[PDB]
Amino acid sequence: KIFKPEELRQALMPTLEALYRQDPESLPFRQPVDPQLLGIPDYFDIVKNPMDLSTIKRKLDTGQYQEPWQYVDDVWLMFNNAWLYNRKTSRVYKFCSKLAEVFEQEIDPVMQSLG
Ligand SMILES: COc1ccc(CCc2nc3cc(-c4c(C)noc4C)ccn3c2NC2CCCCC2)cc1Cl
Repeated sequence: KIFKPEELRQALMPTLEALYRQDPESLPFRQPVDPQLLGIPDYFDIVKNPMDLSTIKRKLDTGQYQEPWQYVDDVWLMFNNAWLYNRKTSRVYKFCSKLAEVFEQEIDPVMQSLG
């Protein structure tokens, strides 16, 4: 099944917007983790493939997804990176858990509509 870039954008960008709408939970995710700025040199030792909302948005805007499960994969890579690196008591970790609940609800009917 072929998917057009604008078809993927029209279907999937509302689910990304739903994540941006989460406040405070989306705030640490709207831009890439910056280890130099945050003083965490070990970050890229642990997270070999960073992902964040702005990079997913750019990938959707520049047609880098050929199928919707590639978009889902990048959202879940965001989540898994954050659960992996951050302590379970931290804001980032608990915010990640909230985004995953939101995303699960938003993406389900959209994947049905795509087929
Ligand atoms: C309201 O929320 C917060 C407010 C302040 C803080 C401390 C500063 C801070 N700590 C992180 C951690 C990650 C991260 C992720 C994600 N995965 O691993 C790591 C590591 C990313 C950004 N951080 C930032 N910068 C801020 C976030 C908020 C908007 C502007 C930039 C924490 C949070 Cl929660």
